[PDB]
Amino acid sequence: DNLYEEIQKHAKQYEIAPQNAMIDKIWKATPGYNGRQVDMEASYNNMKKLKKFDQKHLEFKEVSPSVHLEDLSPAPIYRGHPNKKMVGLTIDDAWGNEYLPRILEILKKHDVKATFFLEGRWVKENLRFAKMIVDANQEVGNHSYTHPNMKTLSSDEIRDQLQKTNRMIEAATNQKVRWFRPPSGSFRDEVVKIADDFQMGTIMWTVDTIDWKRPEPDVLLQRVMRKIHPGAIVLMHPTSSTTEALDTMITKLKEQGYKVGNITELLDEKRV
Repeated sequence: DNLYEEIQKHAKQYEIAPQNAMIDKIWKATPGYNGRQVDMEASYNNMKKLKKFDQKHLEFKEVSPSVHLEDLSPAPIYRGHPNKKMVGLTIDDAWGNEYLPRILEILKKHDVKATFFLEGRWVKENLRFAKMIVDANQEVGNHSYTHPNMKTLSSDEIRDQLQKTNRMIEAATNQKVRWFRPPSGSFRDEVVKIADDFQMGTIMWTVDTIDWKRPEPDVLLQRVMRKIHPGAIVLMHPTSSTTEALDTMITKLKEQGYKVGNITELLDEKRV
């Protein structure tokens, strides 16, 4: 059997079916994830010179799922797909400007993006720091205007909180707001549905650093590595604990085999 036949014989072993988006009973709205099939031409070209089959040199064509995140009814997203070897980094930003430049340097050093959920009043009062985030090519989301408990707010107040914040973000950053996150994780269905009326998904998380309690950096780091999993969304703030731990955290996440990125990248159906 020549090399081409050897690659053919291994094709089904490396095939993966696409996985559909769905609303999990516990984790709620979950994106789909592409499958893959062996690309015969690219794989052969990768193994031609050494004349031997090596699964590390396989290349693939991707296969899209049939049900997508945007097909689902309005529902919060806690996680990326549980088979996608990627973690999403998120930072809720309404204070702590003194750590923002260093956090952006750490992200640049690792060539990773994070989603910064911005409070509307913070943006209004700190336009130059909001621009600093987007000039670093980071993406921004909506974290309400004044950080209320949105579960107990009237429908009117929810709508006003979301709309005021989008108007403020879009003027400071010139980017479209795709993602909203409720302050303190407090919400009800009406919050998710109103956010959907503004073309925003609602983004919760699966791993909370609890960095606002000022944990020792190695305690924060060990908490994250213990709880992390494929598709995890990590919640941080601009704090000394996060700033002192973030560099090693990203290194250790990559050493574990995880891609690291922002929410848009995490929820993408493309394979890692």
